Amino acid sequence: STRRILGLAIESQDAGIKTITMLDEQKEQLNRIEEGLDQINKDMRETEKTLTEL
Repeated sequence: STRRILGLAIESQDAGIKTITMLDEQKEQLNRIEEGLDQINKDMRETEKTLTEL
């Protein structure tokens, strides 16, 4: 079964790589979201302020 164990270890490594690739892809997406939030709070900051001058 060492041959099977070896085959599986090799396949598991590719799985680890896909996993890491998926998180990295998940990271950029979170980056887009977070800053995306930082864009809304901007308007939402002065918006309540513009109301004040109304």
